[PDB]
Amino acid sequence: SKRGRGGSSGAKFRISLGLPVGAVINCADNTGAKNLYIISVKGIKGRLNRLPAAGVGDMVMATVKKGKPELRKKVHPAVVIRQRKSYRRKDGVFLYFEDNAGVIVNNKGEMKGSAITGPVAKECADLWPRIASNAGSIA
Amino acid sequence: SHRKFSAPRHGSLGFLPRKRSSRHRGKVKSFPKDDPSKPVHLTAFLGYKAGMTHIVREVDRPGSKVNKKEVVEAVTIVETPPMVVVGIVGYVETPRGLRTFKTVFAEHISDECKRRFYKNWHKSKKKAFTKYCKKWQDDAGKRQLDKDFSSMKKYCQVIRVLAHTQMRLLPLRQKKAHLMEIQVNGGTVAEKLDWARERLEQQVPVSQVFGQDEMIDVIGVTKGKGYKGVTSRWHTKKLPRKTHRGLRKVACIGAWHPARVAFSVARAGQKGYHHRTEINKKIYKIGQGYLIKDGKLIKNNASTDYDLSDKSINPLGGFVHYGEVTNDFVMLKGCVVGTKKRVLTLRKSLLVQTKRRALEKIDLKFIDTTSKFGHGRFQTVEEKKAFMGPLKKD
RNA sequence: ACCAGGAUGGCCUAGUGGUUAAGGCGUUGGACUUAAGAUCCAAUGGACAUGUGUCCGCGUCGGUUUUCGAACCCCA
RNA sequence: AGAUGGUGAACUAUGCCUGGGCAGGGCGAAGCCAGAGGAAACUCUGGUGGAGGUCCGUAGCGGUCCUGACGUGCGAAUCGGUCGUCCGACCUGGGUAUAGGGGCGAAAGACUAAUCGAACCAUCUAGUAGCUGGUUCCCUCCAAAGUUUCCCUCAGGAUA
RNA sequence: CUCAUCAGACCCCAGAAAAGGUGUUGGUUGAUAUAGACAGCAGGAUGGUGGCCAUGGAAGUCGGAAUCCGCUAAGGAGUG
RNA sequence: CAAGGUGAACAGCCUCUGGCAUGUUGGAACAAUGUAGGUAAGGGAAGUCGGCAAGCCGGAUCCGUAACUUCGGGAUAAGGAUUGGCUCUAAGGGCUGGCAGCCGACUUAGAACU
RNA sequence: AGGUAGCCAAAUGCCUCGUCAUCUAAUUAGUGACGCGCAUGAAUGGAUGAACGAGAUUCCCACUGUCCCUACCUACUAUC
RNA sequence: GCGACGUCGCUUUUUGAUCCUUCGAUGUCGGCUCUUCCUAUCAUUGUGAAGCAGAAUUCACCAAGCGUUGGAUUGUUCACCCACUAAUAGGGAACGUGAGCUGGGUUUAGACCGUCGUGAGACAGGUUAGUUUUACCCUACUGAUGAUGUGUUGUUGCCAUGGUAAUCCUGCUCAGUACGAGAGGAACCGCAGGUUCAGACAUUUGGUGUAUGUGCUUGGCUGAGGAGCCAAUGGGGCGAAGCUACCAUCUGUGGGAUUAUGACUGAACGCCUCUAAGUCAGAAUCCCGCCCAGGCGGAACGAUAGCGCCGGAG
RNA sequence: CUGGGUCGGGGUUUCGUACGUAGCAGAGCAGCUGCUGCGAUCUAUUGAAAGUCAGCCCUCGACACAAGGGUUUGU
Ligand SMILES: [Mg+2]
Ligand SMILES: [Mg+2]
Ligand SMILES: [Mg+2]
Ligand SMILES: [Mg+2]
Ligand SMILES: [Mg+2]
Ligand SMILES: [Mg+2]
Ligand SMILES: [Mg+2]
Ligand SMILES: [Mg+2]
Ligand SMILES: [Mg+2]
Ligand SMILES: [Mg+2]
Ligand SMILES: [Mg+2]
Ligand SMILES: [Mg+2]
Ligand SMILES: [Mg+2]
Ligand SMILES: [Mg+2]
Ligand SMILES: [Mg+2]
Ligand SMILES: [Mg+2]
Ligand SMILES: [Mg+2]
Ligand SMILES: [Mg+2]
Ligand SMILES: [Mg+2]
Ligand SMILES: [Mg+2]
Ligand SMILES: [Mg+2]
Ligand SMILES: [Mg+2]
Ligand SMILES: [Mg+2]
Ligand SMILES: [Mg+2]
Ligand SMILES: [Mg+2]
Ligand SMILES: [Mg+2]
Ligand SMILES: [Mg+2]
Ligand SMILES: [Mg+2]
Ligand SMILES: [Mg+2]
Ligand SMILES: [Mg+2]
Ligand SMILES: [Mg+2]
Ligand SMILES: [Mg+2]
Ligand SMILES: [Mg+2]
Ligand SMILES: [Mg+2]
Ligand SMILES: [Mg+2]
Ligand SMILES: [Mg+2]
Ligand SMILES: [Mg+2]
Ligand SMILES: [Mg+2]
Ligand SMILES: [Mg+2]
Ligand SMILES: [Mg+2]
Ligand SMILES: [Mg+2]
Ligand SMILES: [Mg+2]
Ligand SMILES: [Mg+2]
Ligand SMILES: [Mg+2]
Ligand SMILES: [Mg+2]
Ligand SMILES: [Mg+2]
Ligand SMILES: [Mg+2]
Ligand SMILES: [Mg+2]
Ligand SMILES: [Mg+2]
Repeated sequence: SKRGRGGSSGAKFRISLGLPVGAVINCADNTGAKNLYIISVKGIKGRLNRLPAAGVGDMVMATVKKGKPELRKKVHPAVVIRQRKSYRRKDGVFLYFEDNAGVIVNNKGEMKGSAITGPVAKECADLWPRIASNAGSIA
Repeated sequence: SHRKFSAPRHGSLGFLPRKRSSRHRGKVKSFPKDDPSKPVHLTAFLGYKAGMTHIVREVDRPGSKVNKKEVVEAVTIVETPPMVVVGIVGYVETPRGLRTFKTVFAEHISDECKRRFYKNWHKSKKKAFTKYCKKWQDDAGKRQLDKDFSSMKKYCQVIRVLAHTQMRLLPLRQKKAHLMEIQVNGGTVAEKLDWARERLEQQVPVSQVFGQDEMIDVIGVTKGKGYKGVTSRWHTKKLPRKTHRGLRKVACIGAWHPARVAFSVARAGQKGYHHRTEINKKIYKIGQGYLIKDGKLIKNNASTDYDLSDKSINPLGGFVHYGEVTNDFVMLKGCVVGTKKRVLTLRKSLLVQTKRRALEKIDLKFIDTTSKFGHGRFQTVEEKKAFMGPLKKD
């Protein structure tokens, strides 16, 4: 999934995946991009006919369908920070957002933008500490 | 020609005779291996699936991100009244297998266990063991029984004990008891036989057989779901919407040459009512029954050290489709097989447990006792009446 | 692949029955003009794609090579 | 397949004669009225008006897609939804006209009584077939050829 | 004669080659042998010479041309 | 030949007149697989040859309407707002003897409350 | 007569998934060009072009069980 | 690690060659689905060898246990590209699989263009529209009654046989350590999770919903109120139970003989030698366990109605 | 002297405050000399009403029922 040099001791629990390939999510940062079109998700080996799918915190490959013209017609890594599919935390508590949202990152994990609009899930925030630094509200 | 994209097969072939279970009570297919150095104990027990609830507990798992954090875990309640021991059966080893050598039944057998020996208790004159019971009141009869025990200690290698459930303490409509062989593990055959001879006609609680935070095995029969197709039975892909003669099928059931149908292809048939042995179910609680002390009815089964309430394990309106749990019960982690009111076999583990999830110590904080017959939102009726106040019903 | 052809001055084409190497353009030399084109007077050149056979004698006829172009390669 | 003589336009194709029928809405052609403007020519505005092989759409007429239902059917072509058109090269009854190498065709070799790249009926006719299929009791005795030559000969004959 | 952790087992005939084996069995040819061998265990490895020629220097000890003597049981102007 | 309601309507839905007995059988259960309908979290064509099928849209009032054009259209282009129930108000007529009296049909607009 | 005006990898171009641009993350598709056009071309009509089309394609917005990934309900069957 | 000039083979996942079977018919391309098999092994387990320092990559052995994906274009097989990944290996099963589907392409009849033909027409040249029938028989398969025998019946059982299952990856730690001039850069043991798969389950979340439960509402109808009904479930909001989703949750496991390989003692062959006699370690393999079924296969026990034991001839 | 079944009662739960009655609450309108009416809606009764096992739980309330019938089986 992440496969990153900067990692916490404890690994992530399985959450519900609500963002398959083809999902257009909000781009919740000031890069100028308004849309992230998911073309695949990191870490998935998959199965026959199964779409790769993403939850919060999982890194995806995404194009920009609407935004500045120097951001489009190319692929960027991105990390989903919000999702409409309700996922169960280990406290048994179910959380969802009203919007699916992500932010454009690089291979190491640094966002291209420098501020995040909207909340960021805890599952994304602890897994990506450079995202949680620019998050305003968390989970 | 080969299939292009590889795809794993649907379903296990290791549960292949996907037929309706020839037993209703789950059979221990293999008991734990006996160690003569261990104290003499029972290895299995027989309970009844009451229902499910969920718990809150803090987790001590260093290295996890849920260390010192409280989880809600699904748990299943198994109402386990004490078993009454009525028989002793011995088994000799043989190059053809394990032969039943001798069976000795107790002097007094209850009517619940007697009902197992009949297909129709009502039209019977209820005569089982009415000539066998004369052995225990005859001096030559005891002089044959003790030589049968001498023959078992001399020749038997395995000793099992016949015990039956106490149906009168259960809210089930059934009053015919379940008999079961339970293999007595422990020391020598002589002392293992003396143990069962003393516990003959006596009752065994679930406390003596099982303990808190131990992984056991749950043996049972799956919920019956009747004749089902391949899409629900073996979970194959549905055919597209344009399919002529039906889309909930399997499109190819074999090539031309093996010129038969293989046993490995998914076919429609019985789904559910399958005998299963799930392993490593953690006992999250062994709760005691409904006690009558000082005239008070003590029923604070679900009152934890973090609750200080007086509530029982029974939720509001009781368990859906079961009844009440007024006997001692086993709270197991997660889901066990079967319907509500289904008999479940609890077996001691066949494995050695050196893992942290197996040796984890469990302290329950909260037991959910909201009604499952809807979206019940109160743990106790005193809480419900305190929140609402007086109604019109006074 | 099969059939039918075609290879000649520097380029483009003639050329038999068997004896004659042809024409246009080009090249070259001299005139005209101040000079150059145009015009006038002239000159040279051909591996006749190769070897073989027929014949006195072949570019020419007849079989085999080596490069090329044209048509066909259909029913399942 | 071929020929001779007949029977069919109760289905359908087309002409003619005589009858019958086609809710409710949309757009709004020309003509017309008034107001305003202009030197005139005329031009803006607001109504009216009710045209059109005009649009949505009912009956009717048709039959696009689901390649849906059915597919030993309800039915030797039907059923459901969705659809094309629905004042005009419209739909339809009855009468009438054209007949088989002929008719009729807004033309698909379509239609011409479940039959059409030549209908149906009877006869010539037991048409011919080097080509498939079949060819009926027993015993006894003898016992092959697939080669030569010729042939519009090569799945057949004649000849040895 | 042959052991196969791929044995083999009868014309047609129903499955195998080049190449290879200190598997094992035979045979052929030539030496190196009781004028005492072959392993194995030790001991000597000599002076002319630390060689002209090259190469800074190479002295048997990078290279090419020199490859003789004697005391000898022996030692190549030296296999590493 | 062709009643009432709703409604633009001979639409559809319900009802009166008149008609009938569910379309060549009844009973019991509610398995698969069908045929005909529905709903589906998150995603929104990634399915598939192909948005096939299904779904979105829909009536009316008030706005608003592009390129193009044969100047007729395109055009219900596209895109918006409103819509219930109740209680009012205003305006739109006729007959008799710039006025009075007597009546009466449906609309349309505005407003308040809910 | 040697194909003019035009048009083009067209429903007409083998080579061919032609080359460039544009559309996409990625396009043997689409559009716009280019023209050497196997084998375009002028009433065997060429080029255009509003309106119209149950005609053939491409992209976008919206919408959805088409799919991820299936599940449940109802009617008539099947069943007895 | 290769390997010219030459030479020996294998295989039938290529095209040919041939015409033996089928022309009183064996449904002709692809894709979807689903099962199984092969190994010429891409990955993962165990290994040996490198011009293997580490990392990465090659070559080879036992090895087919388990995997080998999501898409744009094309009807495509093939191809090519984007992206993920441990890897995105190759194949067979009448070039598996049409009474399984689909019908995009071939390959009927309609029609257009180019080329060819005087013409009718032709084109492994393009283009568009074009009916996919039947199982209730036998077997096989999946489930479901039972059948012979133990006298009859019932309880508890055993297991002969048959099936069989788990998989792989990431993060923390080791460790910026070993290794390396540096650049770079591991691994064993542990710990937490995840993928694919399997078996369940519904406490919770989500879905369904004709408890036709309870409100709301349109049109109509019962004179009105109340109560209802009809509109092939009138529509809609919420909805108990029950079913149900990696769309919620739970569980997934031990040995033995060994392969490749590395070795020990040790001759052959007075040395040496992992082998000849003998012996050891040895793995996603194999076999068993676990798990699923339970034999025209046994066992123990219960109770046995005119029947069971004990002491005449036929 | 016990059992299940049916009804009733509780519990749970589902929706969301039933009919009737009252109100100087109600945009307003009408008729009378403050009253009487119409009036969608609102407020209180009233977390009311209604449903709730048919496959939810508990009653010890009421009622009847339950000691039956057929067919075979012998070592
Ligand atoms: Mg797929
Ligand atoms: Mg494969
Ligand atoms: Mg179909
Ligand atoms: Mg519940
Ligand atoms: Mg003739
Ligand atoms: Mg007529
Ligand atoms: Mg019209
Ligand atoms: Mg119209
Ligand atoms: Mg059809
Ligand atoms: Mg059918
Ligand atoms: Mg019928
Ligand atoms: Mg006509
Ligand atoms: Mg024709
Ligand atoms: Mg013949
Ligand atoms: Mg013949
Ligand atoms: Mg009916
Ligand atoms: Mg009837
Ligand atoms: Mg959805
Ligand atoms: Mg939604
Ligand atoms: Mg697609
Ligand atoms: Mg696809
Ligand atoms: Mg459609
Ligand atoms: Mg338009
Ligand atoms: Mg030209
Ligand atoms: Mg496309
Ligand atoms: Mg173009
Ligand atoms: Mg032409
Ligand atoms: Mg032409
Ligand atoms: Mg045949
Ligand atoms: Mg056939
Ligand atoms: Mg067949
Ligand atoms: Mg191999
Ligand atoms: Mg095939
Ligand atoms: Mg078949
Ligand atoms: Mg078929
Ligand atoms: Mg087609
Ligand atoms: Mg055709
Ligand atoms: Mg049947
Ligand atoms: Mg076995
Ligand atoms: Mg160092
Ligand atoms: Mg639920
Ligand atoms: Mg729900
Ligand atoms: Mg539910
Ligand atoms: Mg709902
Ligand atoms: Mg009412
Ligand atoms: Mg009706
Ligand atoms: Mg071992
Ligand atoms: Mg060895
Ligand atoms: Mg060993």
